[PDB]
Amino acid sequence: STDIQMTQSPSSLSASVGDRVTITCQASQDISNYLIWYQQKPGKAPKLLIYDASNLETGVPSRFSGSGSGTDFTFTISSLQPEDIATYHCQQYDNLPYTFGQGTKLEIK
Amino acid sequence: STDIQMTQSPSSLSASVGDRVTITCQASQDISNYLIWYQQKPGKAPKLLIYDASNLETGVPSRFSGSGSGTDFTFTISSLQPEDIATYHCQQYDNLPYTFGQGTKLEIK
Repeated sequence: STDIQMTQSPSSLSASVGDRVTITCQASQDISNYLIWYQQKPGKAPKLLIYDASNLETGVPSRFSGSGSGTDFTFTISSLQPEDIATYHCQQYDNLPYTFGQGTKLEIK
Repeated sequence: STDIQMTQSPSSLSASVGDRVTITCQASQDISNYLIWYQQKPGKAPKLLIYDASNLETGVPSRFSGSGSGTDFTFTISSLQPEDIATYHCQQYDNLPYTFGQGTKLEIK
């Protein structure tokens, strides 16, 4: 089996506080619902926000959400807050090696 | 929270080309061999180097190795090369949510 490639878009974006942020990831092969979205700030552990493509982890604000199943996935922050400024990554865990998208770095306009 | 906590050390280190580099990761509970080591450069997909604690992926040079089981793990670069400058993370995949160490940023000296 060839490694699963995750194509994540955009690589960077700028938006204003309150804005709706939309990030997509496409898997090169069908990974069912086995996708995680992580938030990563500089020098900190990547923090799991969503697992099983659409399930929110404990204590993660509900403005973070995921959808999709198979190959085409979408992550949304429905209102961007200052504390959400970070790089976000998708990761598939259908099959080792677990592989990541290239990341989307957010900044405030 | 019953999340598994990974304690990775050091948080940064400087070393010279050719030097041995040693990074450790402790899990808060027994995760058997379910530990991955990733290499991450700015603005790139984190790249899986070692899985099942000690197994290398394709194209990973022989200077990289991992060892350990249960709760204590070690990642070693036997002879640092320039292309090895990056932040390295451990990740347990025994149980969701998958959790990461705090990262080790490796610089030149």
